[PDB]
Amino acid sequence: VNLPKVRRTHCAHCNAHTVHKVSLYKKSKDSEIVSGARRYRLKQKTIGQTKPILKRKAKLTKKIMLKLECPKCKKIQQKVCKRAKHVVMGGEKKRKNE
Amino acid sequence: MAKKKNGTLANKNYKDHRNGIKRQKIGKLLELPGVNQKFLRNMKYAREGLK
Amino acid sequence: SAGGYRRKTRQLLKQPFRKHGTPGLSVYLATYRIGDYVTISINPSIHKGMPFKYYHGRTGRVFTVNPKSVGVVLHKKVNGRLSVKTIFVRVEHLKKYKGRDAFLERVNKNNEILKEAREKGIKLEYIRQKEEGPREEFILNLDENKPVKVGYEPFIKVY
RNA sequence: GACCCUGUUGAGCUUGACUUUAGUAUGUUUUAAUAAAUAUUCGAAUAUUUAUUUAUUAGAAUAUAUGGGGAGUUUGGCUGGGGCGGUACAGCUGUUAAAAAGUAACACAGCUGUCCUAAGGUAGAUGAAUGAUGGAUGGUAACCAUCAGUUUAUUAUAAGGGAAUAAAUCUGCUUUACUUUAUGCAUAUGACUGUAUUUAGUAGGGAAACCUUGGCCUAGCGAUCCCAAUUACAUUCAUUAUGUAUUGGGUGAUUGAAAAGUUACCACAGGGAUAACUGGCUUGUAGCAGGCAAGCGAUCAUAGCGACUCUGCUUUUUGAUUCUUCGAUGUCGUCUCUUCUGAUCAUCGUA
RNA sequence: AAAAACAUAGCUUUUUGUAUUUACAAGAAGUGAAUUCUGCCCAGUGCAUUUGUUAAAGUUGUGUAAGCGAAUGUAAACGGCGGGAGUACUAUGACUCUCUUAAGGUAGCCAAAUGCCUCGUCAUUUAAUUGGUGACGCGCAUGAAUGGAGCAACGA
RNA sequence: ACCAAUCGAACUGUGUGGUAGCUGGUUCACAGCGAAAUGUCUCUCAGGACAGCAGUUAUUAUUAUAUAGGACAUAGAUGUAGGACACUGUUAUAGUUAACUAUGAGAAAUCUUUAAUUCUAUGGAAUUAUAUAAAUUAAAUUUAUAUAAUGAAUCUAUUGUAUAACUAGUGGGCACAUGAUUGUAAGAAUGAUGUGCAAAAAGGGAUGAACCUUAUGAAACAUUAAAUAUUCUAAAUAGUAGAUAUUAUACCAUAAAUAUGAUGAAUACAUGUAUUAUUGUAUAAAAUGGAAGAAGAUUACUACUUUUAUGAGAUGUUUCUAA
RNA sequence: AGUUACGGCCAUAUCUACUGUAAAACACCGGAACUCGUCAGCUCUCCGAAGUUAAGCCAGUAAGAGCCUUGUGAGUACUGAGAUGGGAGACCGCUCGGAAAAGCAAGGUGCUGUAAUU
Ligand SMILES: [Mg+2]
Ligand SMILES: [Mg+2]
Ligand SMILES: [Mg+2]
Ligand SMILES: [Mg+2]
Ligand SMILES: [Mg+2]
Ligand SMILES: [Mg+2]
Ligand SMILES: [Mg+2]
Ligand SMILES: [Mg+2]
Ligand SMILES: [Mg+2]
Ligand SMILES: [Mg+2]
Ligand SMILES: [Mg+2]
Ligand SMILES: [Mg+2]
Ligand SMILES: [Mg+2]
Ligand SMILES: [Mg+2]
Ligand SMILES: [Mg+2]
Ligand SMILES: [Mg+2]
Ligand SMILES: [Mg+2]
Ligand SMILES: [Mg+2]
Ligand SMILES: [Mg+2]
Ligand SMILES: [Mg+2]
Ligand SMILES: [Mg+2]
Ligand SMILES: [Mg+2]
Ligand SMILES: [Mg+2]
Ligand SMILES: [Mg+2]
Ligand SMILES: [Mg+2]
Ligand SMILES: [Mg+2]
Ligand SMILES: [Mg+2]
Ligand SMILES: [Mg+2]
Ligand SMILES: [Mg+2]
Ligand SMILES: [Mg+2]
Ligand SMILES: [Mg+2]
Ligand SMILES: [Mg+2]
Ligand SMILES: [Mg+2]
Ligand SMILES: [Mg+2]
Ligand SMILES: [Mg+2]
Ligand SMILES: [Mg+2]
Ligand SMILES: [Zn+2]
Repeated sequence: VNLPKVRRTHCAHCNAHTVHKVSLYKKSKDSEIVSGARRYRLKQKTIGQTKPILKRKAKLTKKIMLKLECPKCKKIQQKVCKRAKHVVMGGEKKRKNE
Repeated sequence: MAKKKNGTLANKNYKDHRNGIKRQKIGKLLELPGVNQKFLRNMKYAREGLK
Repeated sequence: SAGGYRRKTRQLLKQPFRKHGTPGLSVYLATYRIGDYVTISINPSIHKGMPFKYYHGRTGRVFTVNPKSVGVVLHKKVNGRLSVKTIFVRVEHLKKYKGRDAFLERVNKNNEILKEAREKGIKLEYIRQKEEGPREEFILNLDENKPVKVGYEPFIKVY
């Protein structure tokens, strides 16, 4: 699947169409001051393990998240596409019958 | 199980007609959900200037 | 034949013989007002606005008129009772329900008989539909009618 | 009922099942003072090593590894009995299916966890597949003209449906693969999902009417808690944390526990809702007979046999089903002894 | 359930030179008198020996662990020890070619308490044998201290 | 193997009235009313919850200007039996100058076609005059809303209809008639429509959960239904004719391919040869002593009609008890 | 009474052969200086009026193919309700109701709305 890097869409803050810029999305690294880690750090000071881990899974590929960005607002939007195995952005377009 | 019977549809019709079959009355028209919103606003304005 | 939106439609959503193609202009010129009577017939050449296959051929009433849809009210038979359904369809799937035309003519003509009897002192002689009772009497003539003798006939094999 | 099955009932035992622990190995910090030597870092800080007596009860607190020597617990469902095999455990099309709607089988033939910045949107132009007759090298089959050509061709894919001024092939231009108020249909007493329709904006194609909320339509569908990202704001002050809204990370047993075996040393509650033996309905298999007559018999169908086909009986083999017995009806063979059937091995009478 | 099971002497491997006891001693394992033998394999799993990855505590700051991984030995440690084609009246194949592997069952033994087809083939024992004994071997699935071969004495 | 008649973890007291989706039991009379064995979800299949079926109490009348497991009149939807070889799949042979013409066979996943049946909707409201709008149009121009007036119009039945609140049992079903799928077949397995047994009395099928007559308090008298009239056993051995075989049952408790006889039967042909209808015998073999219900019957068997009589909480007449 | 511009229903309006039409109209027809389009003024686009009724449009003929309609087929096939009717079975017969197609004959070959011109 080939995806472009420039898309001109409606922006809600400016109330007009404006050229956006497209980038991929990756899950960032978690931290230990969030409340889910402070509970789990103090529960685990007991002999054994207290919370389950998922062991059997069957999915193969994940969905795609995008990031459009208005230059005037400097504010980001998020959009979603279907599942795909090979994702390349900004490639060279198709050539008609050569 | 003992590979029992899966399921039938016998006397479904007999249990229905025990107390009759009631017909739910449609009310007055222009009151059912889904009327055009542009049509309803003009109907409201026409009644206020009447009375 | 699993549970989907368009299951088991082979002879219900097939266009008949020597009648393929996009519909004509006489469909689009018709108008609908609130309170009429409308039957539903699916034309299987457009794919925007088709109802479910259960409602093919049931008559309802029109209560709303939108820029792209018409609203029809019906009755469905859910397990015990008779409920109320509403659907929005396009204009290329409807048909004007006849059957009140002989009734609405009788309303207009009885309303004229009531008007002419106001100027007189007589009682009203309304128009109502006829009744069929016992067989009436008739008169036959034996001047030109001669009876024909009928009897049995012996059996004859076909070969 | 000890055999067999069920129970979200147990116990003894093993191990590359899940989760841990006694014992033990190795770091760091605590350790008598003194003098000297050596090394490593920049006069100073660390480390190593020797000597003396003024200490010398011999240990303590933490971290990583090893650890069936031990300790708890688990080891799906459907099923013509269970196991082995398959998944009929989630979605989609045609037939079973009996001219409104609805409907079963470890019944029939199949498909699905994908592909696409164009295979999405719009404007315009256009006789596709094939056949006939001809044209230097040119042949069954290279390319060019003429005539015919009702859908045979194509439309990402399973099957069904639709489309001939075309939804197909080309040429141009674009990102509606949008943001916000309300409602319906599968469909219900009911979540999640798919898909039609509306109020107000902002855009693309076109001369304009008009079309456009992803693929011509019916499939590629995932809650609570927690984690990551985006947009608004909230407190004496900075940074952080917590709240409301939207997406992504996932449970294929698909409306969703975190999980390997064995018992012939075995235990408990129950089950004829369910097997191993007798009985009962059935006769594929087994056994015993019939009808017709191509031919064999030195010529002659029927002295004696009989191919290709067709119609029966019996309960004497072996199967198919699970109606009665699981708070018990003692299995194979042999020894002894009585009686019964004709489909007669001799003995009797005929042909 | 008295035996073909256990024990036994005999044979072999291993740990310890700071033992109230002191290596002709003290702990841990396997086979099972004597005679004759004890073949090949360290790729896998274990065991031993020797120079990329990895926690906490401390210091203005920085640095340094065992273990795992890699190399070399070890099978009287757990264990394992193939298949197809042509070639000297018929027939067979001393000899040759070829897939791979860690190595491709050697000395011996047998339808044996170990052979499904199977009541294997030949001889002998009997009037008559699915029994017994002696020979044969492409051995479903024999085989060397998980011991192979063997009977003098002894046996409810 | 042994550790006090106990050992694959001894014996005594306590936590303890340990938990059980699993067996067993559950105590007085009469009266009113009366079911389900089906759909969806479930580490769910010997169990649960929601929906359906039931009971009790309450308020209210043009929701009789209304309703109906009905009919009639009108307007419609459909692709199953039958039909066809024209489209898709299939098949045997002869002709004429690859194309046309014939006689034959066909379809659960084929259609130029197309019934009986099943189902949906209308059978009373409509017109006139005046007004309102911020919708809509080139426009009083339409789309909508008010107020006033003008009305009972298809046959039959129903004196009530409608609305709330609270709560139990059940979720293993089986049989007959009609028509189907798998299987050689089954008192086999699994679906569709109606009625039953479960939970239903009396009379008849000799006996039998489901077959045939048939609606319900305690009794007496007359009339029938289903079925029977030699005797057991209440009720006429009340008629025409045929059957020679120990003949004779609606569900129902078995008989075939095949070979041959007989009628004062019929038609064709030369007293007889051919067919057709009715009917008899052979084919026809089992395990303790046997089943038309039995004794026995040839006028107690079989076929077709009319009278008479016997015979059910049925149906009529009289007495009495239940809100 | 026919044509010509917009149409509604969409074969009685299609297909293959021959034959005919006065006026007006509709066509064929003559060319690329400009707008536009190609390899090619073939098509499309833009200016014209010498010639021609040969074709197209319109109307006719055919024991013509195709479509539309009436009769026969036929009370035949089939089917809703029923009985202690018949058969070893496969199935068939009866009572009260509903009711077909394919063929085989006879006949037909567009009807119409608003406007304009002879
Ligand atoms: Mg369970
Ligand atoms: Mg346990
Ligand atoms: Mg354990
Ligand atoms: Mg099971
Ligand atoms: Mg497309
Ligand atoms: Mg779409
Ligand atoms: Mg589920
Ligand atoms: Mg044992
Ligand atoms: Mg027990
Ligand atoms: Mg049973
Ligand atoms: Mg027995
Ligand atoms: Mg046989
Ligand atoms: Mg006994
Ligand atoms: Mg006993
Ligand atoms: Mg005999
Ligand atoms: Mg002894
Ligand atoms: Mg003893
Ligand atoms: Mg021993
Ligand atoms: Mg030895
Ligand atoms: Mg090694
Ligand atoms: Mg070695
Ligand atoms: Mg050898
Ligand atoms: Mg030996
Ligand atoms: Mg022998
Ligand atoms: Mg003891
Ligand atoms: Mg009652
Ligand atoms: Mg029980
Ligand atoms: Mg309930
Ligand atoms: Mg009809
Ligand atoms: Mg019961
Ligand atoms: Mg009775
Ligand atoms: Mg009987
Ligand atoms: Mg008597
Ligand atoms: Mg009497
Ligand atoms: Mg009575
Ligand atoms: Mg009575
Ligand atoms: Zn912006």
